[PDB]
Amino acid sequence: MSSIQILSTTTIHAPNHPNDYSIDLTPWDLQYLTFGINQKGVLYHHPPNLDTTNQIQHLKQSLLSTLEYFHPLTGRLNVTNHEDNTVSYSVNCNNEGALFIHAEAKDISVGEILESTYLPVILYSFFPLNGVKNYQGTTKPLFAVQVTELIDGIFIGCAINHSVVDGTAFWYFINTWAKISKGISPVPSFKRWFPDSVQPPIRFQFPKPMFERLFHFSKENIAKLKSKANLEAGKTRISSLQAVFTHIWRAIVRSRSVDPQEELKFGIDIGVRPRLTPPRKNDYFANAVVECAVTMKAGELLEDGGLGKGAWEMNQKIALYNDEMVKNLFENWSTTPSFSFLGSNLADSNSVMIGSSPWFDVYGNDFGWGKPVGVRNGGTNKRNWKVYVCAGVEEGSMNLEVCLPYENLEAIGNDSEFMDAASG
Ligand SMILES: [Mg+2]
Ligand SMILES: [Mg+2]
Repeated sequence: MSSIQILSTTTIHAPNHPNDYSIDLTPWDLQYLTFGINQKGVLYHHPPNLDTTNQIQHLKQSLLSTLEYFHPLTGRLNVTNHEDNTVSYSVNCNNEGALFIHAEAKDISVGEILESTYLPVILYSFFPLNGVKNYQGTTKPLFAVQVTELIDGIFIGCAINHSVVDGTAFWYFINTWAKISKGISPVPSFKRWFPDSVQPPIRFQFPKPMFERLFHFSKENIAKLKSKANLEAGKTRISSLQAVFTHIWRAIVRSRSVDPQEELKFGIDIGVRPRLTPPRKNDYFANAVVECAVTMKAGELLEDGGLGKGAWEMNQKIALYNDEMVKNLFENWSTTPSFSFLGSNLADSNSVMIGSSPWFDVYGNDFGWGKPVGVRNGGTNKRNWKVYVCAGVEEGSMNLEVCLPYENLEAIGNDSEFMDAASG
């Protein structure tokens, strides 16, 4: 039986922190107040020859210098009640503190995590601040790192309040922390983007078991799926990612053996950084993401050519999200607030959600002992019928974390059509 023990829990602060100051939140941040905390982690193998002397200490000290540039990670959220029955939220850069947890897991190895068909559930215990919802950030920490020691490696799992960063900002922080630990770079910015049509203090009103399998998509197989989708749909602008999304969508829906006339939903995150008044990079340390939903009937998706039809439907639905579509969602949010909710582990669902991105630099995170051999999103926001996409080790490849009931994943694993362009 895999188990985990906490070796030490300590509070950490940003060094050379100024006086207290506040940061205002956009609806991109506020929409996640009901969501679990954002969680991402990286797995490292320790070959017998590797020298890991002083590792935990160098990881912590390099983390302290990284926090010098990310003051909000040690603050707390600040809710301001309004006599309007409404609320507003800010980030108070407190230097109040973040968590640094040193832990150890027994009877679980790097190799087991890599080779097991289904993720050992103990790995979810590698992430700190589990279960926490993001509105609890007024008193609970906004940031925590857990370094868990395995018999043949370590796992570094982070948790950052999802109303503070999205995944793009999240992996920018990890990238930076790993740069510093290896042996500076431009300075990010937490100042939020506001159109002049909205005054910052935004006010609003408030409110079967899961298995996980990792399916690999080689560079070559992605190009195959991109071609097939464009060919079948008679198009050229169906992206690599849209073709993968539709390929896994077909496998999941096939495994449900549902009715061909069933109305389906496929939810995607739309990075909106290349649509701001001045464009920004992952240097923009905040949320800049909108949720879009692609609709389709099950028979349309599963019929021959449905790879092309589903992908083109994704293509066209995304295309609707230009600068003016996003600007109006932003300003209309106060009026009609939208929130990401968790829900629980349904035995069956017409909706599939996908998150993360293959453009995150997930393997370029050498702390001084090597690049990671694995990447995982945390378990707090994982439910059945959710998928997370990251790049794989191989250049141009992708890995899909697919969270579903055991028998669905088994079916998908036996699906001749799906496994023709996927392994694992
Ligand atoms: Mg836990
Ligand atoms: Mg990449």
